[PDB]
Amino acid sequence: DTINTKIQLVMKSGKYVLGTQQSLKTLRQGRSKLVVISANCPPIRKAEIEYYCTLSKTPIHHYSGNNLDLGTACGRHFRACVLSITDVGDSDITSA
Amino acid sequence: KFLKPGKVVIMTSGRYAGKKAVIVQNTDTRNKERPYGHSLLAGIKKYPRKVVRGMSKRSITRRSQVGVFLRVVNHKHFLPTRYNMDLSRELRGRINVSDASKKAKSKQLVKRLFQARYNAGNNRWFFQRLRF
Amino acid sequence: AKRTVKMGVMGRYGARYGSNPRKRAKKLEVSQHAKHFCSFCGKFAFRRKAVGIWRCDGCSKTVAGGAYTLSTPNNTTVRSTVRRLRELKQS
Amino acid sequence: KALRHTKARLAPRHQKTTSRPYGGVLSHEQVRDRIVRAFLIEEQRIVKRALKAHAKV
Amino acid sequence: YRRVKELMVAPEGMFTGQSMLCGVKAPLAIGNVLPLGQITEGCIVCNVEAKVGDRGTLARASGDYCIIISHNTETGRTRLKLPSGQKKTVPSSCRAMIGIVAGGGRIEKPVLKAGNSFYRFRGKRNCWPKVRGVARNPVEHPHGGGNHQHIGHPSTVSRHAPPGQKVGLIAARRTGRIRGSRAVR
RNA sequence: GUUUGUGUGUUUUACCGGCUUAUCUGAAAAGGGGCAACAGAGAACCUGGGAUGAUAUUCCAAAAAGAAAUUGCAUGUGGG
RNA sequence: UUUUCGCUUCCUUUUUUUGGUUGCGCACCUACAAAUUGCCAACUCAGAACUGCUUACGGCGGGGAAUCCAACUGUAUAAUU
RNA sequence: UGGAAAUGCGAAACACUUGCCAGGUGACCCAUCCAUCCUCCCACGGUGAGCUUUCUUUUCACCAUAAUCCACAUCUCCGGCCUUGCUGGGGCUUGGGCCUCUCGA
RNA sequence: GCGCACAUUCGGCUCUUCGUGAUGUUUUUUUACAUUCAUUGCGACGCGCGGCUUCCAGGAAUGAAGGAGGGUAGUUCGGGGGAGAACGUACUGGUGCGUCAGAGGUGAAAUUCUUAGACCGCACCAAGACGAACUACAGCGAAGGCAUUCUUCAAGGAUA
Repeated sequence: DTINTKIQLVMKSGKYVLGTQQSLKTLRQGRSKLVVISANCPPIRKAEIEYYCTLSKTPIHHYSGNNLDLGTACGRHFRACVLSITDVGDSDITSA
Repeated sequence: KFLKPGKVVIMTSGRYAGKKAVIVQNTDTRNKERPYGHSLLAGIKKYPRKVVRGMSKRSITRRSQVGVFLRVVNHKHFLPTRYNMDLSRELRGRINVSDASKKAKSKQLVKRLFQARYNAGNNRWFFQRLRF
Repeated sequence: AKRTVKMGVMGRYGARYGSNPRKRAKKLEVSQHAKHFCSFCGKFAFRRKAVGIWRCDGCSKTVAGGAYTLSTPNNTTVRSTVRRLRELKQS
Repeated sequence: KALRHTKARLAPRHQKTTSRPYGGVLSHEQVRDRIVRAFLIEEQRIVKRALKAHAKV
Repeated sequence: YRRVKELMVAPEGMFTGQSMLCGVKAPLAIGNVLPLGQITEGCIVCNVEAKVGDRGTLARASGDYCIIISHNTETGRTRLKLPSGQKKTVPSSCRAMIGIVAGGGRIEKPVLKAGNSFYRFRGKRNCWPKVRGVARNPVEHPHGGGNHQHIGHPSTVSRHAPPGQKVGLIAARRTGRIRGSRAVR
């Protein structure tokens, strides 16, 4: 759960971006504190993102699961790969 | 964030198919003046032609090139590299105005410059094809 | 506008060609045509062409995985089997 | 340009000229892709070598 | 570019053209090609050879795969189990591509109509509809005539039987309802 | 005289670029032979004609038939 | 109107940052009726009257109730079936 | 050889080679309606012919080929000098850019 | 009980200023010597005060929790279930020998097997099965039903 719950919390308080493009931007801008990935990756993106996330020294989390789950969890309802948590605060365990 | 001059990046589109560029100057943001964040880049269009052997009479100095160009370029359009060819000697004081002629002028120098780093220097890497 | 009480597609054959068959058949109509999950792209859109020839609409990926429905249990199982065994084989 | 087979003999190259390599036959996105894909992987390949290179010494 | 191709015979669903690097210096992806012997017992392979240098004679039909049931490491023979109640012992030598037919038989499906049967058989020489022996003109056939619908003599023949004298139910050790089981009890 | 600019010499040579004698290197299989389509695949003309007795997207030439299209190959000049 | 709409002036903080302030713009019919009306337009079906008298051109599936038989569609003895 | 880009050009010259080009380059069923082109009829006008006696708006006819450009004006700037630039259809495709749709739409 | 003489009462722990700039004093001392100490600066917390200044606010505003209900949270318990794997071991069938005048079954035998060779013994295999006594007015499970292991998975209860 943690990752989910922490994050669940993260959406709720936090700022995050879902949306790949966005993610990237976010990452770029640094405004992603953390990037989290689903297992549902078109791998390249994993890597791509990885370079960035790493570039940004951003957490990669492989949140180990799935498109839907990912959506569901973020309080959304469409097939989801990836998120970058820009800022949450209070989900500090996400910042852990 | 982590994009700064000298840093190498590879260009995608627009006459720069997978081509290598250095950040010269970042434009961290869109304005109306560029509705998109866009960095300013110095970059090379033209890789050189081969060193080997004894290669020709005079000799093949013909082949010995590097055609730069400078371009402002969507943030959305390069793959940045960890590498870096610092814009130190280069630019930190000697900026490139743009403009126009100034874009041209600097580029000329830059050609040479690039050739300096090139002329035997490090990161040979930088100045070449990736075999796609 | 009306959609029959119990046979779906079978309306085409009317009474012809018997109930038990209609049974047999009904089963496969449901399996084969259905839209079914994509792997990576994860939605269901893997549709049969030919004879169980399945490209994903929407990630444009084609999976060979046969017959009327794509990847049998056995295959999957197998897939685990290999998972395991190969895994063990390394492990 | 898009035509058909008898036409091309005719068909001008400068009308048959917007471009990037391997993609005089292409429009952006696929090409972007194929660049990208090499590039990264070939970093990780190098990285992989490099990983192993410290372990040795 | 410049590579080596990578498409042929169809087993399960990778999506095509793929970089399988082979022989035992294959890793063991499904479809990957490793020698069967050096594929571990109980593994499920598909298209194993037999001749060796045949690229899959056995299980060259839709659905299966076959299971290695034995290694004889002394000889380097292996006993593999043909899908059929039948073992074949081949050298453990043999190439094989990991896995199963992506395919898995349409055999299950209920076929339904003639038309279907028509499209069905077609890739080869024509062979169906099928009439029966009992009317097929006596002059060419064994089972014509009789002043009505029947069998003459036993359909159970010595295998050796002349052509024209050999059709049907060759030397059936038993026939009709399988009131029992074949092979081991 | 300089330096520079311009023009010229069958100058000379070095160097390119070309081109041919010329010399060496230098390709592998359902394809080591060749046919097989009067509808597939399928490479350049349109309309008009006080136009034939009976033919024509073929006959009408320069001007009022015209206007086309393509090939081949020249030629000079042009781009050079 | 404790936020990343933007800028100007001004004030405040060091600030020619912010923040407040001002002018204007940015998001927000909160401009909003009805859409009145203008125009042109269609033959379908329908409706109703009026009316009167005609198996009338044409073209137009018999039906029912059972028994035997073959599931069906398909197939065919050129030139009896 | 142009424009972040989608994407550019009198010529940005560059031919063999590619276990080269899932390169509609040949290349492909039917299938669906639908959409509309094409053509086509109707009919309005309007012409011209022809018709037409107790009655009428009757009849017919009324056209444009391949082959090629796409530069007119808006706007530039309505023409001093018109010089940025040459901006400028419809209506199907896709893409590209900005913004980033999430109370879900 | 309350206040009380001193923190030099048991006692707090920086409420024996704190932190840091640092300097100084220290100099076989708890080195250097921040706070204390001496020098002094800024910040300063504690604690106090001071200035307030500005803004802003509930107590109980919203009974009372069933030996009512519902959850929740904590070890855990059980042959609960469900996916796994591993096996023990037998029944066989089989093999592989060994041998051998009999086997075998039975109320009575009879049908069975027989010297290719029955049984038989042992080795071993194959196969499919089954979890044996353990293990019991004993557990778990809505009920049906539920007993190697581990591996799991998700579940349940009770108790707190």
